[PDB]
Amino acid sequence: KAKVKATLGEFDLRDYRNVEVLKRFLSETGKILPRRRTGLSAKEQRILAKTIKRARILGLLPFTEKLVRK
Amino acid sequence: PITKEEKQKVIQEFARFPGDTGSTEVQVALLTLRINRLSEHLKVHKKDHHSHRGLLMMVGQRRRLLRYLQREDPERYRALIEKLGIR
Amino acid sequence: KRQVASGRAYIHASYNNTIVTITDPDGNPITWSSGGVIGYKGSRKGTPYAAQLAALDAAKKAMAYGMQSVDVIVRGTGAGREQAIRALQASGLQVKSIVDDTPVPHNGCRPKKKFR
Amino acid sequence: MRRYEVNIVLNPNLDQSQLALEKEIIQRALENYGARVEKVEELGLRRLAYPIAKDPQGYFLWYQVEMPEDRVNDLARELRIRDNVRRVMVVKSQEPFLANA
RNA sequence: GUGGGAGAGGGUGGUGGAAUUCCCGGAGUAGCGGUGAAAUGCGCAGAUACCGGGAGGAACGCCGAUGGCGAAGGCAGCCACCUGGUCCACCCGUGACGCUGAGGCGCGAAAGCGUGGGGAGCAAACCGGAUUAGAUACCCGGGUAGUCCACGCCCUAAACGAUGCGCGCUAGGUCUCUGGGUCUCCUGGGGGCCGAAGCUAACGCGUUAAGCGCGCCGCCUGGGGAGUACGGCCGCAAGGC
Ligand SMILES: [Mg+2]
Ligand SMILES: [Mg+2]
Ligand SMILES: [Mg+2]
Ligand SMILES: [Mg+2]
Ligand SMILES: [Mg+2]
Ligand SMILES: [Mg+2]
Ligand SMILES: [Mg+2]
Ligand SMILES: [Mg+2]
Ligand SMILES: [Mg+2]
Ligand SMILES: [Mg+2]
Ligand SMILES: [Mg+2]
Ligand SMILES: [Mg+2]
Ligand SMILES: [Mg+2]
Ligand SMILES: [Mg+2]
Ligand SMILES: [Mg+2]
Ligand SMILES: [Mg+2]
Ligand SMILES: [Mg+2]
Ligand SMILES: [Mg+2]
Ligand SMILES: [Mg+2]
Ligand SMILES: [Mg+2]
Ligand SMILES: [Mg+2]
Ligand SMILES: [Mg+2]
Ligand SMILES: [Mg+2]
Ligand SMILES: [Mg+2]
Ligand SMILES: [Mg+2]
Ligand SMILES: [Mg+2]
Ligand SMILES: [Mg+2]
Ligand SMILES: [Mg+2]
Ligand SMILES: [Mg+2]
Ligand SMILES: [Mg+2]
Ligand SMILES: [Mg+2]
Ligand SMILES: [Mg+2]
Ligand SMILES: [Mg+2]
Ligand SMILES: [Mg+2]
Ligand SMILES: [Mg+2]
Ligand SMILES: [Mg+2]
Ligand SMILES: [Mg+2]
Ligand SMILES: [Mg+2]
Repeated sequence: KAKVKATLGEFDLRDYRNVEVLKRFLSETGKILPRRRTGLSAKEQRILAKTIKRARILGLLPFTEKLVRK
Repeated sequence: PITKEEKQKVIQEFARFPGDTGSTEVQVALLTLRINRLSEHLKVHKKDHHSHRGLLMMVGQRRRLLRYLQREDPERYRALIEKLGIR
Repeated sequence: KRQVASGRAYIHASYNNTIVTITDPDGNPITWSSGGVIGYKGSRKGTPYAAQLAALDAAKKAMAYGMQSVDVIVRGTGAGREQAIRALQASGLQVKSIVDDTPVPHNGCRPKKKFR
Repeated sequence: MRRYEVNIVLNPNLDQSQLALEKEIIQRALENYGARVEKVEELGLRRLAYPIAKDPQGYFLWYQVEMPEDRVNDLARELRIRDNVRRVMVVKSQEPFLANA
């Protein structure tokens, strides 16, 4: 495996309107990924959170999805 | 809020001489500005306790600067007081 | 006699029982089955075997009802939540996509003292 | 005054009578509440994650503004009363915090 | 003072999704539920499982941490506004303005009281089913206060770091949050863990002291009787000091 930010360009961590990127921070289901897999740091992750939830309200990133296989 | 304009107008108003930021007179006036603000906050918003505690501490501060002035210049303290509405 | 071809199957599973419900591609049910459906009575109901039998029964049912290819959705947890899945697999219905839908909430309701 | 970003998501099934009309009443609420406009971007028709007002998609708008702070909440009262607009989100701007930088 | 910074610190309006319940509709039978097993209970007036729509209340998954903020109690969706505290850098301003703080005054989980709302889930009392020699309990099915909101009381607690506040001093190593740096590292400021010297009856503590000191407040003087009695104050009461 590898972290998220390990492949990514310089990008606004506060910009909600950009889905293409934020998407890379969710799981197979809606759940925001943990530090371990997002390779961020405190202030980082903590920002990403609010960024994301802001986008969820604007109906871009999902509050949840379903899980294939199982 | 309060902006650097509101600040400066006050400071420059109470300056003992040009440039003084920290003298007693100035700190007391500045204080008093922020005091009277918080008064109007807790005029509505009475359910806000923690801001209130902050304002207690604030008045205890200005009172202590005044006790300093009075034991030091009786006059400057009188002028300060009458100028600001206090007592 | 709706003669329904390809369709969807809900497997609900709790620790106390299992229930399959076969339904049409937009969600209105067709047949259903459970541990009580087939002969089982008590605790015996939430065994995996009964889950096997349940699935199979609802499979035979839906097939004589004209079913062929099935998309499964699973809600819940308990023994033979998986056996119903292994059952539907080998049933003769064809398994399209198994999904897991188990609803979890965002903390709304204060759970029963048994569950806290 | 301060600087805000107003998001609007409204129903995709409109035509140009209706599009004109809603955009104008947006203008009206800004003029009335005193919000000068820095930029605007119309993102347009985009596929949401979850249905809003039973609708599988949405029509998106973004207005960077400045305005008197204390009326921003009433500004949103008005923008929300509008029936064909199903989300309003107004937020004060932030400096562009970066990462991987 | 100026310039930056972090935060579930507080208050007010607003709004977003998951879930539970409930009502409307569709489709569909004979059970569902629940337990060690069971029964009560609900279901042919059609439940359960499924799909669409509506109403309402409460709480905010993932992020979330061995994390943060707060004087304490305590604080967690998102937005906005009103506001408190705190930290770093600059070394600019006042020039001892300091520390502590008997009494007073205000805040103070939960439960509890009052008047008025509200009610989804939960749930003392209660009503039933069981289990046991018996069940006044654990387990099950219902359920009222209450839990939520507004205003006013109550003022307790393992209100716990069982460690009162302030300052100076006394090896390090390591993990972490948040500032500033010429950013392998250095430097403030919080949070943990090992451990110098030292301390301790031991356990342990050890620059977040329980070490070495100074100031100030609180408090202790065998166990039971007893946080009882009496008196006083406070409280609508419950009861508190
Ligand atoms: Mg059972
Ligand atoms: Mg609308
Ligand atoms: Mg400042
Ligand atoms: Mg907060
Ligand atoms: Mg708040
Ligand atoms: Mg709902
Ligand atoms: Mg019905
Ligand atoms: Mg009956
Ligand atoms: Mg009957
Ligand atoms: Mg529904
Ligand atoms: Mg109701
Ligand atoms: Mg967690
Ligand atoms: Mg605590
Ligand atoms: Mg602030
Ligand atoms: Mg100097
Ligand atoms: Mg001098
Ligand atoms: Mg002197
Ligand atoms: Mg209290
Ligand atoms: Mg209470
Ligand atoms: Mg009451
Ligand atoms: Mg109940
Ligand atoms: Mg009995
Ligand atoms: Mg019970
Ligand atoms: Mg003791
Ligand atoms: Mg001592
Ligand atoms: Mg702290
Ligand atoms: Mg440290
Ligand atoms: Mg340390
Ligand atoms: Mg140690
Ligand atoms: Mg030693
Ligand atoms: Mg020993
Ligand atoms: Mg020290
Ligand atoms: Mg010390
Ligand atoms: Mg004695
Ligand atoms: Mg007592
Ligand atoms: Mg006496
Ligand atoms: Mg009396
Ligand atoms: Mg008592």
